[PDB]
Amino acid sequence: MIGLVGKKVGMTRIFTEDGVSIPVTVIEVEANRVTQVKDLANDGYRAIQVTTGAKKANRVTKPEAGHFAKAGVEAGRGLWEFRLAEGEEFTVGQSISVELFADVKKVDVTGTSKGKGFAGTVKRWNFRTQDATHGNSLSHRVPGSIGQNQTPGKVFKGKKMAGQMGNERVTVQSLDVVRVDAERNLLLVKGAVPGATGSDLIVKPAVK
Amino acid sequence: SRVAKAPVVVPAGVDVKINGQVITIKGKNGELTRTLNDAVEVKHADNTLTFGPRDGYADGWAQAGTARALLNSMVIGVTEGFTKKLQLVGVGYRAAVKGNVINLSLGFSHPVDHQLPAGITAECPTQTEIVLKGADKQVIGQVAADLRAYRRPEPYKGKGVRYADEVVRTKEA
Amino acid sequence: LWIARINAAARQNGISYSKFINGLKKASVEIDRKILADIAVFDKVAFTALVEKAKAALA
Amino acid sequence: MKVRASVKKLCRNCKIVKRDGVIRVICSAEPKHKQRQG
Amino acid sequence: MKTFTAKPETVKRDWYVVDATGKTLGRLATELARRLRGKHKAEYTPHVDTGDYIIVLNADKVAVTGNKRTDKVYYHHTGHIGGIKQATFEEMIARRPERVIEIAVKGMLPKGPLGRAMFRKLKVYAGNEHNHAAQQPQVLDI
RNA sequence: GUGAAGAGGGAAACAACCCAGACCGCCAGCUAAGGUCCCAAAGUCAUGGUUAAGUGGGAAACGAUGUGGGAAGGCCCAGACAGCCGAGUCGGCCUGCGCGGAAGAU
RNA sequence: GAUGUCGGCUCAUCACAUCCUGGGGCUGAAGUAGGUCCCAAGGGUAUGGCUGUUCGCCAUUUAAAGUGGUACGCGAGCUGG
RNA sequence: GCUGAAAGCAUCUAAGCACGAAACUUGCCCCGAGAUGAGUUCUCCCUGACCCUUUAAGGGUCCUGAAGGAACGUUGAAGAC
Repeated sequence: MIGLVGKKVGMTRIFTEDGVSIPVTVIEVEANRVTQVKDLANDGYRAIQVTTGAKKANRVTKPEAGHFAKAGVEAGRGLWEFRLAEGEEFTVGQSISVELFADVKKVDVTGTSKGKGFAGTVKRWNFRTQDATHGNSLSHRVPGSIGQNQTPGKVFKGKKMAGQMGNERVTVQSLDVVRVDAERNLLLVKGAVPGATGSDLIVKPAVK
Repeated sequence: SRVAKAPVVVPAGVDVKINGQVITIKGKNGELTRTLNDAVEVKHADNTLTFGPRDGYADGWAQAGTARALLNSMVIGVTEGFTKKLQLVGVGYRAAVKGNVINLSLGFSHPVDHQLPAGITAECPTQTEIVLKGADKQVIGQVAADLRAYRRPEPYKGKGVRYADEVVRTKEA
Repeated sequence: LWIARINAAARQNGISYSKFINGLKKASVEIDRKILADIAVFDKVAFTALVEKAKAALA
Repeated sequence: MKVRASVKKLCRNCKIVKRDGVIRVICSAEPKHKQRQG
Repeated sequence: MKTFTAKPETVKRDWYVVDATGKTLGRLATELARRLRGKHKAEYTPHVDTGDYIIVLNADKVAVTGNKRTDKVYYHHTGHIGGIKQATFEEMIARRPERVIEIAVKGMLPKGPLGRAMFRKLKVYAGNEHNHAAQQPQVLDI
């Protein structure tokens, strides 16, 4: 089925009455508001679009204001879509809350990872370092050979080298749902999820 | 050729319909339809069907023979029918029938169930016998082979699922 | 280039290049490929007349 | 089964067949007489 | 006088429609290529385009002889080491039926900018319905 | 005999192979070797046969009821060959075209 | 009127005549374990003592410690026994 | 393996039908319309007068300057620029 959009708050622990500590991640999941319903006769596929959050009125351009005003909702801090299955239906203006996950056991979480900038082969691809003594000359953390010889006489596409690391989309799968709280808008999952404190997350029911 | 040069008689009470290359045969035991290869001519005079080659094809006679055999089998099946018998040998081996499912215990660690297709009936006189009744020779044979394949006979004692009139050889270690 | 244009022109009237040239040889016409192509493009009634003469010769 | 470039009849109960472009020998008495040309 | 040469600013072109049910692939592709290039007009000029527009219907029903439905293999390479890939005629008809005729015709045209420009006048559909009735095409029996 | 000291056409690309020996100009015609479905000039020519392997478009000793043509043998309505009545069947020789043997590194 | 070469280190890529894992036929295949052949290239395929050594012998592990091509791969990437 | 003739028998095959592996196509994750074959959907903004000539997807004078963007400043768990 569909999922929701939340924000990353931090990490803590839960003690159990039988003497166990569970490391959990705290996600704040406010209400999600339906802005558009896309169907098969006019668009070609079945999906819904949702918004969440709040945004100041002096930073909202006129096209965005019109798009929100046609639906009849206030402005949020983004727009996302979720594909619909066979037998699911929603209406424009409707609100969806965290209690959708009341009976779910496991979830999949998607986010954006922390950035590291330019990185080398030791850090990016786990290459092994050469000797530190015994006569080495300016070649300690360098990669080494990158090809064979006259045959083929080039470097193959996809070779592992240095460059940008981090700051991209990452999914993590099959995480237990430790707690759902509706009066507070809280979801506590077990483990860790990609991103930093104060970032947008997408939470879905497990696919496997 | 020598097989296609013998007409097939239609006993009283059997209806035959011919439309292009499609043939339908109906009678007391039921209904059977088929489509023939595009090299044969079939003619119905008063009480018999005759098969022959068309023109412009290089393998008419073999196809005619095959078609003759097929229609003879259909004619027999639409009135009398066909039967198959299966036997079980071993210790702790048995079979039972409910509705259209045969449950077999054959020395495994899990149950084995087999779901019959449409048009075949099954029964068990004793715990160690199966009888299959039907109107289609090919389907009855396929079901018998399927049932056999679960636990084939072995050459040191003979345990397994076998045919009624099959001789199974044995050798010594 | 001239030969290709002549082939195209003759196939619309209903004959092929080789047969057309054979018919002209048997009828004793002595026009060449340059003039033939020029006429095929700029005047079509005369080309039909030539094709008819070649067909009569072949028949 | 025997994979050989020379396939023959070894006893009187053997038969030679052509299946799917391949020549084979099948015996109804001895399982050791089964041959395939390849 | 000098020999005649055609001019792209004044050239006539026409729209034709063809059906491909039960027809041999290569013996259809030859005619398509010939009429796309324009070898059927007395104004043929090697350095100009003089052809016509052709619509092709029912591309999922071409015919091949022999055992080619299962034994004809299409190859390609992805540019990465080890990236050789293949498909069969049946699989092509099941996934992308138009690509078959398109490849056949593309192999039979001149190589260069002008051949690429000639290829753009070919419309191939998998069904029996086009949406080009505003151009009024004429039926062509090949 | 050719190249060296020789250009032009064919063999995909290819000094020594096949055709053929360039004084200069032409928006004329006939041919050689090799070719005429599209890339690319010219027969989707006419008559009679063979191959089903994409053989054509890589290769042996040897093995096989693949399929055309030819000349002779044994048995056969005095009921033959296969199986439990009714028209043929059995084994060799010469010859045309195909099948298997057939595994390599961007 | 110059194409630096044995072993080691770092980094690889291909073939199949398959070392392990997968699917099968025969067995002088009772079971557990084996022998021989057919299909199959997705992934994975040791640390040390001696010697400059590739190899090799030895000690203790592992499901297994495959055979070959790439200027006997790789010094404008390192070392220099 | 089932049914079945050429070859009155037999036969997994020639006409029909069913199973069958980490190899093949999908199912999982990431990029992706410069896909020049440049795609689809929702929202927003612009509604004045004249002259010339070789007469057409023509050149020029006054009035007007929207949606939005960019530049500057205080900065970031984003970054060699």
